[PDB]
Parts: sequence; structure tokens; C-alpha cells
Amino acid sequence: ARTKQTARKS
Amino acid sequence: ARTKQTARKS
Amino acid sequence: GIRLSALCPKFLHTNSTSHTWPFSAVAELIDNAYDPDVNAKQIWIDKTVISDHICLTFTDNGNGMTADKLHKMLSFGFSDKVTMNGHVPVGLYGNGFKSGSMRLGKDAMVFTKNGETMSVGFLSQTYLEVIKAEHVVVPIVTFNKHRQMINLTESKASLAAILEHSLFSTEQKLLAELNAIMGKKGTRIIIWNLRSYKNATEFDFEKDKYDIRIPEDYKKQERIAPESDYSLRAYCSILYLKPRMQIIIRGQKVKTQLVSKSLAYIERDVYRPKFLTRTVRITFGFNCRNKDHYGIMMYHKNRLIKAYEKVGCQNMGVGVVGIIECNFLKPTHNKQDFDYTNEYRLTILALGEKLNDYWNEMKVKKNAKRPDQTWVQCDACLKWRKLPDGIDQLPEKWYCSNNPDPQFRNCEVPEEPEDE
Amino acid sequence: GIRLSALCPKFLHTNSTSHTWPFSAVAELIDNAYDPDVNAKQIWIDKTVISDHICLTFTDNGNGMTADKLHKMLSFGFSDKVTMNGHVPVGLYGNGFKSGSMRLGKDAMVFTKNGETMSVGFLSQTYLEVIKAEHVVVPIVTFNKHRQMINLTESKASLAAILEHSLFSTEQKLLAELNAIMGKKGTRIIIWNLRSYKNATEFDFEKDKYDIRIPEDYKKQERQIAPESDYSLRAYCSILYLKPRMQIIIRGQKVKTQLVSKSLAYIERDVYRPKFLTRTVRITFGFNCRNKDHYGIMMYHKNRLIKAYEKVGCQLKANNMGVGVVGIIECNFLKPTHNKQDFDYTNEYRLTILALGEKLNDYWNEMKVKKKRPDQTWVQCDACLKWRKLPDGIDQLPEKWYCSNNPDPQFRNCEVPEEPED
Ligand SMILES: Nc1ncnc2c1ncn2[C@@H]1O[C@H](COP(=O)(O)OP(=O)(O)NP(=O)(O)O)[C@@H](O)[C@H]1O
Ligand SMILES: Nc1ncnc2c1ncn2[C@@H]1O[C@H](COP(=O)(O)OP(=O)(O)NP(=O)(O)O)[C@@H](O)[C@H]1O
Ligand SMILES: [Mg+2]
Ligand SMILES: [Mg+2]
Ligand SMILES: [Zn+2]
Ligand SMILES: [Zn+2]
Repeated sequence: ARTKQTARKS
Repeated sequence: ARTKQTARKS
Repeated sequence: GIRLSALCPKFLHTNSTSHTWPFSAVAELIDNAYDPDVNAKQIWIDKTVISDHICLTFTDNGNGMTADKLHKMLSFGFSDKVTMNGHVPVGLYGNGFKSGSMRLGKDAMVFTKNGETMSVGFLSQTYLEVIKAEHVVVPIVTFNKHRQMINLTESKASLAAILEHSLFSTEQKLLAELNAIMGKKGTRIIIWNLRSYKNATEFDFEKDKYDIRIPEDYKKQERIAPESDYSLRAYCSILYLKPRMQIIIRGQKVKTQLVSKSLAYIERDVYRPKFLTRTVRITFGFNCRNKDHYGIMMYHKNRLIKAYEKVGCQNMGVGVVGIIECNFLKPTHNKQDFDYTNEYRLTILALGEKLNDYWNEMKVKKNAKRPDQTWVQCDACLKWRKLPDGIDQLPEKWYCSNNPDPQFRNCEVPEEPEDE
Repeated sequence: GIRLSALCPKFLHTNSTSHTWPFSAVAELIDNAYDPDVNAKQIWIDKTVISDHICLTFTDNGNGMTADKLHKMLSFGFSDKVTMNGHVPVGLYGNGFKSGSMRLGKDAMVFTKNGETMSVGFLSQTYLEVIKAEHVVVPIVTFNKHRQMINLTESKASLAAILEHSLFSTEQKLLAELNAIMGKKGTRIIIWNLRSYKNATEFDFEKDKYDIRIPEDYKKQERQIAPESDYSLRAYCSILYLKPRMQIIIRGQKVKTQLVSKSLAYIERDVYRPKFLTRTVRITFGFNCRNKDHYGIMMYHKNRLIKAYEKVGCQLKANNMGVGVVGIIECNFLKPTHNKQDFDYTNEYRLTILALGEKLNDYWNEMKVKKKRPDQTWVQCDACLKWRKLPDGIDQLPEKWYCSNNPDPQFRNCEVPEEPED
């Protein structure tokens, strides 16, 4: 399906 | 009854 | 006419008592997943809320259990694990789930799918206190692949109890959890009624949403603290000498440390005790990075039992790390130590000598970013929902209804801000 | 319709694994005797031989158990002890006999008399392996105060089981052990198939015959010169209870409880008042003169010793500071761990530790400025005239005594040669 990626920040 | 006694030595 | 020994619900607490550091309990859980009979490749450890109760969940893509196997899993002392293809089970004692769960929380439940049947199992102290059970009775419910209840007498009684006293009121509620195991096979363990001191769960989830942590107010009894003492992630990294499994905590996967890139001036040494036919290798290196945490790392059957044990020079020697695995030694009740035997003693003694040798020889030369998060878009909300790492593949489209994360299983649930 | 949880025989070994120091296991047995439900004045801990097997025996002149009570004793998790007249029970977990015996040996036997009935129970791994049981079953046999059997269905099976796989092959053999409990009431626990390394029991009985000892290859893991308690059972038992109420006799010779006043010099008393507690806790600090290098805190729980020689405050900081300082405190608030050799590492424990050091440090700073065995006893067999060694703590014998009625297994008929005196 539709997958987006985002940054994880401490 | 009778009862003796004695030394116990290290 | 001979009687059987009996189990008192009270015992369930007792069995927990050997775990004085909670991570020991957790580790027990991970192990069960890692073991070759389960053979999972991923385990997800999570914190969530259900029914107003904070929960800890351990979920794995593994073979799962027959209903009978579940009973044993909820019984004391049964273990049948065996090595497969050089994959050696940590499990031995038949006790680890009970001590760990119970150390962790009062009440627990197990959902398992083996791809032929699926079953649900209950261990709660709370439940037992309430019905004033004089025996530990573990309710179990089992279904066909078609979700047809299949062992009715046990299952109906089990179900009534589960539904009544369980966290999950209605079958639908149970089956949701069952469906959080995406694969055909796997297991999900939910623990609730977590230990709390003052008003807060024993763990700290606030400090890092990507870790499970012990609050500062932290060092273990034995000894400035290595992270592994207080951060589950840090601990998990070093948990297995040669990982076979992926541990994902709070939805972010864990990065296993590699000795290379961790130690310098590495050298090999050997231990050839009189009492053992086979040789045992040791690896020595100085510690790059923090260089306040040094010691032997002791691994048994590939798992870590003790860390930073100081040997030889307890000051005189520092930054030195040795890695060893001793299958000959026998773990303690909590698997945080070995039985204190002559052999253990000889071994400690040897390590210090060996290490001492290491320092002096080397001693001279030395003196001279997190991964991105993933979301799926619901096709009936258009909302974005967070995804844990480690998922190979998905169905063609995804709806909030089929969210493993308990908290976002409703289309009506506001979308979650991405990290600031 | 719901299933019971089940116990594998394999578990019996598992429960043991908490005890890394054998005395912890022993201590559990003692504790069971001390506790107010049993109420024994004396407990005799002995090493003997039966049927060609070295055994450990614990015998007490306490209240004993109903056949039913025994079952719980031989079952996991059942504990119902309550404080009586200020006599607070140590035991709450319900596991100690089981963890303890099994640490000591593979197989165990219990004989008890409550003065109305006498019962015998079996808890053997060896038995369980042999019949390949899938469950832990504990056979029990019971009698009516005449050597008459009762609860017949169970006893009949149990007895057959005992006779076949037990140390005691005949009823007669059983009754002897029952008979060794001299009083109307009491219990004798026999443990055999003890742990061994390289064909020798882990315990050393030879080096001293009036002690049970751990051989040197001995320092407990935590310690760096060993206090006695670590390797001598007797030495340990001395300090086992803050305010003894029971007489511990080891190897036939009494155990002499230490007293602080004799024990310590420059005694001062300090108080602990954490926020979390509603009651004050007393502490005692002293300098240790006999020893010179056994020092640290002694922590007692419910009048039992959980840990000893725990270093704190400055003593931790450098070896140099704080020497010879000994602290005694009782923390009922803290929670014992599985082996009862430590406490759950809670915030409260940490806080308690933190305080002790500060207080001890306070102490040290102020006062730095300022500076045989009892006779054995014997009885004479009225049939054979032989002299038989007897153990201390027996209030009164019967008028006539015979080799056959000897509690000691090894000297129970007069054929046996008389023992030399020392
Ligand atoms: N995640 C899981 N997946 C499949 N089976 C499991 C899982 N967890 C537990 N079991 C089963 O339940 C049993 C529980 O054993 P456990 O309580 O962990 O002790 P053990 O692993 O058998 N040995 P030890 O852990 O040393 O006591 C295991 O033998 C498995 O058969
Ligand atoms: N010597 C004894 N005489 C009479 N009753 C005994 C004796 N030893 C054990 N029992 C009984 O058997 C039970 C089991 O003992 P145990 O295994 O120590 O559990 P517990 O003492 O109740 N709690 P804990 O010792 O903290 O694990 C006791 O609670 C007593 O009722
Ligand atoms: Mg395991
Ligand atoms: Mg006890
Ligand atoms: Zn949706
Ligand atoms: Zn005689």
C-alpha cells in the first residue's frame, strides 16, 4: 500500500 | 538412665 | 491414589522473585522467541494502552503453539527444546515465561497462531484472586483456521472467564489481538497490570519514545552506569553474540553491535581447562568510545549472562573487554549469573590471569543516527498511520481496522504528528 | 472445564537454582522450624548414613503436621503463617522447603507427628524419573497414633511407592525414623543423594566433625578474606537470628549464639526515619574487636539474617576507610528475594543503603578518635552396656534406654561397636 518515510529524531 | 560426659576437642 | 503436588495462585508471585532487574524478565521473553523451536526472525516489544491499562506486548513471527503446547507454556517445568542446525536453545528450565511475565505484570495473555489453529491463553493473578482459586488454572480457548471454536468444553469455560475478567471484554476484542500477528504463524503476549511504584509504572516510557527505560531517581546492584543497565535498547544490542533475530523496540529496530568497530587492539586467547575436553576461545580488546565499561562479557548458548565482570586487576587495569562463552557453566534462576561452582571459580580465575597477560603485552601500545519511520496510509481515512520496522511486505491496501497498534485501529483516530 | 497448571518433575530442580550458596538452602529449612506455626525449641541438623547413602537430617521438636498440612508443604505456594505473640513468621512465599531440599539433594523424605497422627511424605526426583511421571506426585502415608494405617486408598499406594523407591525398604525402616522424633510432636527431614563434585559431596564433613563445612578449593561470591559464616554452618547459625528463640544443634553439638555486647565495642545506636515509613527504625553501630576484618552492615528481616558484612558509605569508597565498623538493622519493610539472601533492588532498598552509609560514616568520624566446646554426653545401653554418644539439647531421657531406640541411625543395635571418645 502507500508507505511514506519520515525521520526519527531523538 | 546413666549419662556420662566427655571432652570434645577441636 | 497418590496425590499430585499442587500450585497455589500465590506461587505465581513467588516465582518472580529472582528477577531483581526487570530486563532480566524481558530477556527471558525474548529468548523464548529466539529459540529454535519458535524460530522467529523478528520480535516486537511495545508499550500500548488497552482498556485504560498500560500494556507491554511481545509479538513474534514464529511457529506458534498447538493448544497443548500452550498449556505447557502455562505450566511449570516443561521444556523440550533441542538444537537445530547448530541453533542451540537457551531454554532449559521450563520456567522463564512464568517468572518473567509475573515479574513484569500481574496479568498476562498469550495469543498464538501455528497456521493450523489459533489459541488464546490466560495467566492472571488478578483473575485468580478474584475467583479465589485454590489452584492455578489457566484458561485456554482454541479456534479452527475458520475461527470456529474447536475444543468446546474447555473453550467455552475458558472463554467465559477470559471475557469476564480479561482485559478484552468481547470476542471481537480478542480476535483483534489475534489478528495483530500478521503472518499465518506467530505469537503475541500482552502483559498488563504492570508493576508500579508510587503511581507510575516501573518503566519510564516518557524519556524516550523509542526506548523502554528504568528511571533515574540507575545502576544495577553489582556496581557510572553502562546504558545496558538502564536502556532496553542498549541492552538488546549486546544480548546475543551472534544475532539470529531482529529485535524491534517501540517500533524502531535494534542495531546489533559488532566487535569490530567496537574494540581495538583485538587479540585472541584460549582457555584449556582440565575439566573440559574442548577448548574455549576468548577475545580481548580495549574499549573505544566510553572506556568506562570494561570487563568480561559472558555468554551462554549465545546469550549474555553477565557483563563487565571485572577480573584480574579490578586503578590498575581499565578499558579492557573480554568476550567469552561458557556452555559448560550453568545459569542461575534468573539467568543473570552462573551457579557458583569450582568450575565457575576456576574460570573467573583464569580470565583474570589471561586478561592480566593481555594488559601488559598490549598495555604499551595504547598508552603511546536513527532510521526513518515508516507509515501506511489508510484507504478509508486517507490518514497516515505509523509503522514498526521489520515488516517485509504488506497487503495491497491497508485500513485502520487492521492496525496491529491497538491505539490506532479506528479510522476516527486523529493522525499522529511526525517527529518534530 | 478449565485446565489446571501443571508441574513437571523437572521443575523440582528448577526451583533450586536460586541457591548459589548451599547454606541458603539450609537456612530455609531452619526457618521453617523456627516459625511460629511449628514453634520448635530445638532443631538438630545432622549428617548420617542410611542404606549406604550419606544423608542430611533436620529434626525438630516442634508441632508437626496433619497429613493434609504435609501435602501443602509438599506443594508449591501454600503458606498460611501468622504472627503469634510477637513471634513473626519468616516464611510467606510458600517455596522454601522445596527450593531448599532440592538444592541439597535429589530426594527428600518427611516424617511428622502432630501428636494425633503420624505421616510420611516423599519428594524425590529419582523416584519421579524412574517411574517417568509426567507430573509431580508426592506420596504420603498416614497413621492413627497406634501404628495403624489410615486414609487407606492413598496410603496403600504411597506406601508401596515409598517402600520400593525410597531409602527405607520396609515399614520397620520407616518407623525407626518416625521413632527418632522423641517427643509426641515433631518432624524429621531426611535428604539423600546430595550434590557431589568429583565423587565427593559438596559439603566437607571431615575437616571438622562438629560442623558442616564448605571445602576450600572459601569465599562467597560477593566478597576478600572469608568470614566464618561463609564456610562454617555453625558459624553462620550463630548469627542467623537477631533474637534467637530456637536452639540449633549441629552435629550433636549446640550452637552458641553471639551477643553484640560481647560482640561489639563502642556501641552506639542510630535511627532511620525515611519519609516512606510510618515507624522509626533503630540501628546499632559497633567496632568489631574479635575479628579485626569482618565488618559492614548486618541486615535482618523478621529477625532473620538476609545479608551480612555489607559494605557501605566510605567503606565502599576506599578499602582504607571505615574498617571494623559493624552495623545492625532490621528492615521489615524490604522484600526478600527468592533465596532470601538479598532484597529486591527497589528504590526503597537503595535509599536504605544510602542512609546506612551516611550514618555509618557519621559514626566512624566521631569514634575514630577514641582508639571451648561443651562436653559431649553419652548414654549407656541397658541391654548391652555400651556407651552411645548423645546430642545436646535433650531435656529428659526415659528411665531405660537401649541401643535399639537410638535416634542416630548409625548406632541403632548393640552389635555395633562402641564409639571412641575424643
Ligand atoms: N513466543 C513463543 N512462541 C512459541 N512458543 C513459546 C513461546 N513462548 C513460550 N513458548 C513455549 O512455552 C514454553 C515456555 O518455556 P519457558 O517458560 O520460556 O521456559 P523454556 O524457554 O522452556 N526454558 P527456560 O526459559 O530456561 O525456562 C516454551 O518451551 C515454548 O515451548
Ligand atoms: N518442620 C516443619 N514442621 C511443620 N510444618 C512444616 C515444617 N516445614 C514446613 N512445614 C509446613 O510446610 C509449609 C511449606 O514450607 P515452606 O516451603 O518453607 O513455605 P513457607 O515456610 O510457608 N513460606 P517460605 O518459607 O517463605 O517459602 C510451611 O508453610 C509449613 O506449614
Ligand atoms: Mg526461554
Ligand atoms: Mg522456609
Ligand atoms: Zn483507516
Ligand atoms: Zn545395646
